[PDB]
Amino acid sequence: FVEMVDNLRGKSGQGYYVEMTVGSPPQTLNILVDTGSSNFAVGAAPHPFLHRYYQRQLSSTYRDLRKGVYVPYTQGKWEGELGTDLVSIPHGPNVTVRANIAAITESDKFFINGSNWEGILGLAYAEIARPDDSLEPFFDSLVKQTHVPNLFSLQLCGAGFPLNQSEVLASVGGSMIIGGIDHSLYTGSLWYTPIRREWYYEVIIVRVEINGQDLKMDCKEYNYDKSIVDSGTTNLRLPKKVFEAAVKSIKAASSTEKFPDGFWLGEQLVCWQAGTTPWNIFPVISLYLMGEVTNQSFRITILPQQYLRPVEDVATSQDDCYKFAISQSSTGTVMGAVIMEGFYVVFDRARKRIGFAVSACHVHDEFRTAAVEGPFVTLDMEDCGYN
Amino acid sequence: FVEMVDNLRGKSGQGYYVEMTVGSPPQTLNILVDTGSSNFAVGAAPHPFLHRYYQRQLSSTYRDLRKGVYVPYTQGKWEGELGTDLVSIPHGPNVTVRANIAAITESDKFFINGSNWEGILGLAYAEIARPDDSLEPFFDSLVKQTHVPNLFSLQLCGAGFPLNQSEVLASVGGSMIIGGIDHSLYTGSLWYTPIRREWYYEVIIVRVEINGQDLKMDCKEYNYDKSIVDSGTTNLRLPKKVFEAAVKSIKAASSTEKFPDGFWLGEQLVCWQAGTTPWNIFPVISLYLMGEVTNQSFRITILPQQYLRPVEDVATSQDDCYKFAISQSSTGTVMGAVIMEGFYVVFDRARKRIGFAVSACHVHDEFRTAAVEGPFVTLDMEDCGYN
Ligand SMILES: CCCCN(CCCC)C(=O)n1cc(C(=O)N[C@@H](Cc2ccccc2)[C@H](O)CNCc2cccc(OC)c2)c2ccccc21
Ligand SMILES: CCCCN(CCCC)C(=O)n1cc(C(=O)N[C@@H](Cc2ccccc2)[C@H](O)CNCc2cccc(OC)c2)c2ccccc21
Repeated sequence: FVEMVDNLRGKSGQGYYVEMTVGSPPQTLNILVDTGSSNFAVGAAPHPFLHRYYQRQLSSTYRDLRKGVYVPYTQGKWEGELGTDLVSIPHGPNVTVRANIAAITESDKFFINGSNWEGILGLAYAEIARPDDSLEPFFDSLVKQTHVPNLFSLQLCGAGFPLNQSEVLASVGGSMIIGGIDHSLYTGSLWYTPIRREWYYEVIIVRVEINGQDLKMDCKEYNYDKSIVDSGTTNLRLPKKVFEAAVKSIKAASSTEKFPDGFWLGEQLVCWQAGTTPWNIFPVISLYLMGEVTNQSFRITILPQQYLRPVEDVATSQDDCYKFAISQSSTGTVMGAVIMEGFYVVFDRARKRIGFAVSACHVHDEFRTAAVEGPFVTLDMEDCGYN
Repeated sequence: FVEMVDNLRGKSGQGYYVEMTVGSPPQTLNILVDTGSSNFAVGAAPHPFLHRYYQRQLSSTYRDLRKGVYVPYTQGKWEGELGTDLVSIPHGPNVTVRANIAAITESDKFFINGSNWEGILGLAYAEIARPDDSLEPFFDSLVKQTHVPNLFSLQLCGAGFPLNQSEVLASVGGSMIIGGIDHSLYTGSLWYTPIRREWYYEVIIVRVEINGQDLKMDCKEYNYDKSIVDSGTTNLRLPKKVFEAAVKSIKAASSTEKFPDGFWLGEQLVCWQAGTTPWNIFPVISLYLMGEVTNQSFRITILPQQYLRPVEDVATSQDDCYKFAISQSSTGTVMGAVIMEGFYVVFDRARKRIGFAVSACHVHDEFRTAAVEGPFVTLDMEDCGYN
């Protein structure tokens, strides 16, 4: 799938996007890849943060569905006007699809200045599409209309350091492989966890460790009220009780150096003299995921190089600065971009499962690496899902 | 080397021993395998803790050297009379060696009640032999007088639970392979560290981690005043300053449970309800060793299953009990039997190097194993050796 390798750009703090064309003649637009939603939507009117937008009047193939749409996310919201049009992915499969598009006319805290994207590709299922599940999501339209296999995979590549505006524009941010799996994008074995339900890409976490030490909570707490894989969110997000336990444990493991509460709240930077970030004092985090095989599970292990998010030192120093990229959630677990950056993630819709492998572009040091390991057969399991 | 596999019995707390015969006709004795000394010595007079001893007057091949010898160890001492005799290892190479033998006539806190051994095989070099370096150690005599390659390897197998008298006699304690390497005794790769100087089996430790966290001391402190591989000592022994830093870090990592001072002093047991030992709260310990290749190193990693030594309860019960098998040293680092139990150790005298690989018989759990891993290149390791 060489043609699709390196087709993504961006970073965890602002999102990863793919180039698309909409309309006739083709209007080129950069589109955020979002596994956490199901609407395909584009800026359709001038906006301070957009350098371009969808011009419906200029497309001969535009079809007006004569219907409004409102989409509130956990963060940000927009409203628009529904329609269909011809859509392609220049560095995806050689196909053109007629797909639903929400033309965004109003928005609040949705578009991000300097992110270089103008729309969003919701890759999850119809169940969570707005206004309702009759609005067929882009990926469903793609599979139905073409011969593309019903799956995709994502390699999100974090740099491990801050990238400026021109650097983000000039670098490869990863790969979206539409209709397949590329073996150059990972190392070792691909382990699969079942998609619990086809709405979000929902999964079940059966155990959590901090440096090998069991959080020791009822596994239901890890999936309260769901656990999702979500490329349109920066952080790992955890239910209140899990978050407090994880933070307490991470503070304890890294207790040789003390940090502001603002840091653990994910808002304040911590900085170290150039090169001196003490990675070794911060623990690894293992999330155990339900296996395909009964009574079986595997684990994914992430480093502080994943959960400490590199940010710019704007001061007159050469310091290396980071934000704590774990946050509290009131809507269940969210495995956001900083986690996905550790792994090659296969969204095997056909077989209703999600694959994880160590990413060929994950950030690490010579002492530790991210890992995907199994099987584990002694885990108290079965009822870890929430109802 | 099928004939030599499973030729050891014993336990870390009392020592691992091999069967030998001395004299003509052969007198069968059990002999402690000791990489930490260089004198071959046997009980040669009645002692409360010996069920058998060397009777020189019944050996037609006995030669009396008319010279006394006194050997003080870190713990225990003995005095005896020097001579030579024919020696064999029934479950070793098919050879007969004429070797020096100290006939022990007086001892103090050396022989161990219920250990089932009656002498000691010092496997280290002449430099540390008593009365002096002209008393050729057994292994040297073996190599000189036979075609046996100048190499031996040890797999010490800890049970992971306590062994009563009956069990330890009926249980296999591991393997001493004389003249080679058995590939069935380890998994993964064998990694080699240089023998710094042929006296003890002296090595150089460049870095110490507790759960991936650097102890952060100058590497000289790890090797003050030497670091040795020593099967004739139960515990990992550490220089005062390293021991204090290690214990503080082990305490911190395991702080969810609190233990008496006497536990950390290695003096008193801690007990848990049967099967509930919380392995996961205790950290792993990695020791990085100097590689053969310049500015390159590797690491060996042990579990609490190695550094917590299983012991019988003082008030017999079904509880699982352990002592902390790490002690303070004033004579440098000692990699004792509890460390060696994690690994297949190759004493490659011919190439002046020691090989480590994960032991096929090491105690672990479903979540963690002992490891031998490398290479590592970012480590500053210049004056790590002490002079
Ligand atoms: C790409 C990373 C950019 C950084 N960013 C935005 C800026 C924050 C200052 C950020 O990290 N966050 C992005 C969040 C978020 O809500 N993202 C949604 C998509 C999106 C992408 C880009 C911008 C806005 C939104 C996603 O679809 C929700 N999935 C579950 C869901 C929930 C409800 C309805 C629904 O369906 C209609 C699906 C978010 C949440 C909490 C904290 C930080 C968050
Ligand atoms: C299998 C161990 C059973 C338990 N045991 C004994 C009972 C403790 C109360 C125990 O753990 N310890 C055994 C120690 C020890 O000194 N062992 C020597 C051999 C031996 C085997 C069996 C019995 C006694 C002795 C070894 O040769 C020293 N090497 C360096 C060295 C030093 C000096 C001279 C020298 O050469 C002339 C070599 C020891 C030391 C400190 C703590 C615990 C120790």
